[PDB]
Formats: sequence, C-alpha cells, structure tokens
Amino acid sequence: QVASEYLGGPGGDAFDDKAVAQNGDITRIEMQCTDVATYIKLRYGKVDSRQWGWGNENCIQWSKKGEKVVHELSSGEYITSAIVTYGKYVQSITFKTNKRTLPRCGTSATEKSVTVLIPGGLKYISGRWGCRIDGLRFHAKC
Amino acid sequence: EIASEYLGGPGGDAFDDKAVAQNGDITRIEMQCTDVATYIKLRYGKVDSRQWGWGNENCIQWSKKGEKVVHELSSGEYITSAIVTYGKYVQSITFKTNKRTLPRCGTSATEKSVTVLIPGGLKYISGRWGCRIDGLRFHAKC
Repeated sequence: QVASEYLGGPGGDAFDDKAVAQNGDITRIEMQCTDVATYIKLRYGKVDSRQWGWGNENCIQWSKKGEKVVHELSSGEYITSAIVTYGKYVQSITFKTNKRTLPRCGTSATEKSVTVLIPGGLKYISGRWGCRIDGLRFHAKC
Repeated sequence: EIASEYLGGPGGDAFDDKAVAQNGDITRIEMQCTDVATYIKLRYGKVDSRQWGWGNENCIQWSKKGEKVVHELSSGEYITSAIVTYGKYVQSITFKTNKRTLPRCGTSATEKSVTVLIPGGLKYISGRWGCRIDGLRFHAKC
C-alpha cells in the first residue's frame, strides 16, 4: 500500500506494523504524552502492536515520560490525517479521524510541521523507536 | 470511492475527469509551471482531458504563465502522493509515483502545504480552474 515519507530521524530501532495490522482496522490509539510524544501503540482489531517508544525507565534521563492517553475509535471510524512536528525525533502527533479531531500528543509543537492526509483511512504505521519515537511513516489502505 | 477533500478556493469553474478517466489508467502528467502551477492536464490511457488552467493568453494580465512540463509514466507506474501548497488557489504541486518523486510544479511553496496520500494510485482529478488552478481533488483507484 501507499505510504508517506518517513518523518523523523535515523535513531532507534525499526518497527513496521504490517503484520499486526492483519488483525483488523485500527480501533484504538494509545500514546504516552508529555511535552513530546514518547511512545505510540495502535490496536488493530483487538490486538495491540508492541509499545513503540519509552524503551525503559532509564529514558527519563533524556525526556519526561508523560501520561498514557487512549483514544478508542468506533466501527467505521478511521484516521484521515496526521499533523506531525519533528526534528531529529517526532515531537508531537495530532490525529484526525472521519468523526473526531484528537488532541495533540506532545504539548510542544515548535518543530517543523507536516500534515499528511490519508483519504479512506490509515491502515498502519511504521517508523523507528527507542526511548521515544524517532520517526513515523503512515501507510494507507491501498 | 476513496477521494481526498477539495484543496483550494471557490473561484473559477468546476471540472471533473470522472468520465474521461474511463479511457484508462493515467499515463502522463502535463502541467504549466512558473512560480505557481498554472494548468494541469492528465492523460487517461491515450486520451487527454481538456487543459485545466490558463484559460486564455490574456491571463498574463493577472499572473505569470510558465513553461510546459510533461512526465511520462511507465506501464505499472501510478501516482501515489501529491504535496500541494494552496490557499485561494493551488500554488504548487509535487507528484510522487510508486517509483519516484517528481519535480515540483511551482517554485513558490509558501502557502499551506499538505501531503495527500492517494491509495492504490490516482484514478482521476476534479477541481476548479480559470486562469490558474483554483483547486484540486484527488480520486484514488482504491
């Protein structure tokens, strides 16, 4: 399927949710949010991906941890855009669906910004992670 | 049908390539390019749409004209994304295919930018036009 540019930096380890996405449409967005977004974990059907970010508690040296946020999506609800601010890491993430505008994860939005539109809805994400979210790529449904 | 939202302003006249797209998958992109994109004209199989933009040569009384640009797509190459800057009009357009990012049409990229993913490849465009490209909507094959 069509995918966006990779947004972020070259650090961290690669992740790619193509396989876990076989379980279903995205039904839920879980993130950890402080002045920046420190992890993302989508639910595909009833199956979560792994926690992409906040590799371990020693990461508190390099950023705050943040609050666990959970946005449940209804059946037929899908993510139609993502506004990402990023430098060497993803700084903040704002998702919009065909029903809702979700709050920004990451109170700071000072880095360069990109708006990715995903007609028909996001299928899954890939990117890089470690203590935080090094980068993201958005994969469309076809 | 999956399609993007309409990007641009309310001027000019609507156009819609839905009917002409029955002639085939997109095989070529023709645009006219200066500081802004002043027309677009796709080829569907062997058949072109009308020229959407630069309605007449007296348009030089409001904007620059630009030079003709043609991108020929290979068989099995399809348009997967467009980076569009826009306000009252479409300002610049950067197409990407499943094989390559193409050159931007319109050297000025200062207005609101979005990266439109076009799932399964672009099937056809609709929009509005006059002396320039008042707006665009991308209709995906999938």
